[PDB]
Amino acid sequence: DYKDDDDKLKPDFCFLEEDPGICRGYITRYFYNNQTKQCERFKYGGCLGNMNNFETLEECKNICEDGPNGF
Repeated sequence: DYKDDDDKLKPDFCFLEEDPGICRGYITRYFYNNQTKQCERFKYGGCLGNMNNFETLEECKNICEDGPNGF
């Protein structure tokens, strides 16, 4: 229902573990890893996968890190 309000409406999917997919294509993607509360470079399968699968760190940051409030 709705989104994780309160937390300045932040994308919970960002805190979602990294998910490359099935096809071990690997494309050096990025994801917000809670392990380091930041965007970490993780491999990316393709086909399947998940949400937390950015292509650029700044992209994973703008969405996750959400520097400029929104994004």
